[PDB]
Amino acid sequence: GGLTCASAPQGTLRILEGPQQSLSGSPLQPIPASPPPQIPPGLRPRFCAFG
Amino acid sequence: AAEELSRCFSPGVIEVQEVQGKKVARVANPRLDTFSREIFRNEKLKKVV
Repeated sequence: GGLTCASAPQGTLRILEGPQQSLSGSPLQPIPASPPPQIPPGLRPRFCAFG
Repeated sequence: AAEELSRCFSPGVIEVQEVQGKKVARVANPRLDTFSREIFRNEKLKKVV
């Protein structure tokens, strides 16, 4: 029950949970481009010149 | 160029009818023309009206 002292420890192993692999996909997923505005189909002159 | 000219005016003005194989264009009811000057945007045909 004396509990004598011991020598100096050489190395200290650190145990830790691993990096989060297979979380990010190898291609990227962007928000798609909002489309450029279209001229709508079915546009015709509705105004006739009077008389 | 006659079908191009028929769309630069209001619908009714330039009729495009065939005269011996070619599609010539003539005026027909110039009253309908809204006078929007869209033919003066066209470079080849701002010299034929």
